[PDB]
Amino acid sequence: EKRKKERNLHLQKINSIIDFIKERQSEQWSRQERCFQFGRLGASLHNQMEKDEQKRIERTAKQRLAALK
Amino acid sequence: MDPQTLITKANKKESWRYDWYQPSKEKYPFRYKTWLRNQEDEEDILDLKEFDRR
Amino acid sequence: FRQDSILIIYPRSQTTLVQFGLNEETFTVPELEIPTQIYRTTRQDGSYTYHSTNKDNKAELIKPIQNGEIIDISAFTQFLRLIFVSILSDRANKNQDAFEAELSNIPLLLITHHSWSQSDLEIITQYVFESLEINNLIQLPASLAATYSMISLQNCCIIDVGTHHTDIIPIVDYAQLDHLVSSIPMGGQSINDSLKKLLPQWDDDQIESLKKSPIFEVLSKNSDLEFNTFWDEKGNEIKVGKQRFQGCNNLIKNISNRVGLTLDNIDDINKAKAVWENIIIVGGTTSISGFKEALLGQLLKDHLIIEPEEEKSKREEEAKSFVPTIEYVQCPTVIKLAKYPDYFPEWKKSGYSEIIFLGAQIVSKQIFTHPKDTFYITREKYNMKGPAALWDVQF
Amino acid sequence: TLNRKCVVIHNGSHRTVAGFSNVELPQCIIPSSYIKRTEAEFIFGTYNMIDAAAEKRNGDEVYTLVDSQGLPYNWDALEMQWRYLYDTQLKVSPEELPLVITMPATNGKPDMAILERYYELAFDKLNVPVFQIVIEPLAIALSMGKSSAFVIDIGASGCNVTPIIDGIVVKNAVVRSKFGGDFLDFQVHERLAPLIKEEQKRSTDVWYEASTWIQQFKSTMLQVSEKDLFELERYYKEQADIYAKQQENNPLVQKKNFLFKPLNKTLTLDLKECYQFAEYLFKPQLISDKFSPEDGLGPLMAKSVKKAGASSPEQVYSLLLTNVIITGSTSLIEGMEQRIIKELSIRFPQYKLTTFANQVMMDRKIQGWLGALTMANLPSWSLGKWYSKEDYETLKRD
Repeated sequence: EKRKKERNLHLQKINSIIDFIKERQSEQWSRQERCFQFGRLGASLHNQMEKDEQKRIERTAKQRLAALK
Repeated sequence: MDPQTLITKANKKESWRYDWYQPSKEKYPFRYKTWLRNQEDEEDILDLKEFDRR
Repeated sequence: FRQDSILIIYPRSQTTLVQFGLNEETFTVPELEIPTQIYRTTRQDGSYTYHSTNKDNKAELIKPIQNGEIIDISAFTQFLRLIFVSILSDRANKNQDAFEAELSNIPLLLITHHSWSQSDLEIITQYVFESLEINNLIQLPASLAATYSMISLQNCCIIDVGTHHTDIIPIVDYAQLDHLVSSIPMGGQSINDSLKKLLPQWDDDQIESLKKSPIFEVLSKNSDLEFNTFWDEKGNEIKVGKQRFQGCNNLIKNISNRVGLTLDNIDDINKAKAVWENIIIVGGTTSISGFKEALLGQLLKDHLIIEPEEEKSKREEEAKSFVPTIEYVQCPTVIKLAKYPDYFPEWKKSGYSEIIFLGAQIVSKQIFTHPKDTFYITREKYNMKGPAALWDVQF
Repeated sequence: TLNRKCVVIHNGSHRTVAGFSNVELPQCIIPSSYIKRTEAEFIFGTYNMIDAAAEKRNGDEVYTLVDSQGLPYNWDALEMQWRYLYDTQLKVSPEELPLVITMPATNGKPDMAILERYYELAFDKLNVPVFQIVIEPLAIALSMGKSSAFVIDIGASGCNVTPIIDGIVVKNAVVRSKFGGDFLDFQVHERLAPLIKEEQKRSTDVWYEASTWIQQFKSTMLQVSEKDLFELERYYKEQADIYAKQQENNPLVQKKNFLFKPLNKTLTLDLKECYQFAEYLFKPQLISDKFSPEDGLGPLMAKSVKKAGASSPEQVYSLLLTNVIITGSTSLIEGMEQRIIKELSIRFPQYKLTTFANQVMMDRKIQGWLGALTMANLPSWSLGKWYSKEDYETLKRD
């Protein structure tokens, strides 16, 4: 009757709060994982830019003989 | 051109307000300022190349 | 997206760096430096309008940002509109069909400050997606841009030496600890006002020209000569003695004490050592040579973990009768500066005082050239949550 | 979720952590005290506190706000603290956003008076429309993903021991201890006094020394032994004899060095004297004869469980011993987990101990902040008791 409804409400207020706090813990892990992964991708972009531009510096150094003629 | 029609032509839709809100379960006795979704019925141009570092 | 359609705005308390579009070959210096100011015209019935010039001597000059803080968000948003409409007019006058290719979808990257209010950032989030109608927006932290222009180290400290203030922000695990963000009201004007006390006979323009002189360095050839002659703004030659080697010491001691009191509160030692090993010094005053090396030397004088010499000499006198090293467990064992990127041709010539703006162009190549829409608010996200979607795309 | 944004302020014993509900990192972590500069000036903050303590001007008096019972007592200074927070750190009006604050675990009697003071502080002074009061060990146990747990919070004002069953707090087994971080800040200053050439109104220099280098001494130099201190001398030598017999040393002879910055001096302390500070939290009879060993945390671990069993007792015992959560800002010293595990296992050999604890160094100090952060973002208003203005309008009537 009323006691079954009250115990069902207590069990739901326990379980739903535990489930949403576990979902927010999963969000707290996922945000730090996204920050780490995109920070490492941004770090790899600097290596890509160095490999793109140091070759250009070497080509402009190799064209110095043609500039000296 | 006109500064309104330049923004209208460029970059191509709902609105949001910062208003009091009273939640429901029925109605709670409190209100709080939050960003609510708006309903349907709810100048000069500076010339460039002047501050250019040359 | 289209790399010619990228707009980046870096506002400060004095000026604002503006650039629309990338060069697509190398990263270059920004050509537009607009002074951060607005003109409020007092219209009758209580309406407010904002202009670019003084409208018939009826407008008041309002600076929206002072000491890194916004005092008028309605002035700051209309100043962003005053920049954006002028860029639209320039593109429409130069290209005459840019509204389908270069202006059809502009991803805006606005660089924000740490002392700006979250309510003000949500007003900006409202304003960009309602009034400016801009489809994509990143509110980028400047402190994180200062280390994203670097080799992207995980743990560091950012020292932003401004004109009237100096900001100290630690960065741990690619995250900004807001509880240790500090700001002293001592900047380049401290270096000026110290020269007011050292040489009272000079005035504001001569002391500013001494601060902007190439012979103004701090020891940590100019040094062997006692008197050297620099030039004034009007073209007058002025001699100066040893005072050009002074004037920065109070600011360097204040920045060192505040960085020490900031970074000695970090409890984790393995995450705290990499912050002391990666000191990054940014700002407009930091184009003065020797300032960063003098600040590094003051940090090695004050907060370096080293055995004291008055005990090490007694240890050596007891040993002269191999010397073991006293091993401490306190975290600032190594204090070094971060490696500056020495591969940018335009930024090597124009200096690295505006490296936060380069960090914006690098994170724009990260985000705006990829279809991942988890770090910028789209129209679909703005129609669902709006400003509440602002803190779901943050770092 | 709900379209809302809340403000979470955790009033700790030594560190007050204020921030918002939309973020996971706090906006500010200030100390829980103030400086009365003498006109009167209530200095608050984080760095201004340290600067005003380092200037060492006359009249600067550092006054505490949270006693050993966890309850505030200087309400005008707490009002000035929150007016400093919402203007300089939070930068938002308190009328616009809701609030979630915490409550320390009591026995039931001082709850209504602090409820009335929170009503008078949030309604007639800040005009907050609604605020939630959560229980701090319940918040710590519930943010970890548990409904029934056994919370051990090693704080500055003492140790907080709280048995929790099925979401409710067993109040009559809640015994608040005294020996904590404020005790260690006195013991370090008392023991190192002939080595640094030194040895309320004059509490400013004491708090400055406890906040600059004694905290670094706790975070770097100190280590906690997992066993009783004489049993270390019984056990480590017994292991070293087996190692020496298998192959063909005293672990306490390892000299650890502290760099004292106001004099720049190397302080050499061995591992036995490093463990001597950690043994004070569990054996209080080593400094005087008026402190019984029941006053320590060691027998209190069994005493609180035996008092919570009489809220049939063995089911409560097996429910509390398998959900022990170790937390606290001063519990970050290495060995606080293992010492509690061993000291609880030597009095309960039958039941296995499965202790879960947040190993994050930054998040264990703000664990009481995160416990209210998980409560502030709940998608239903009926999941927590949101005290509104009507709850005080009905308290005005008798």
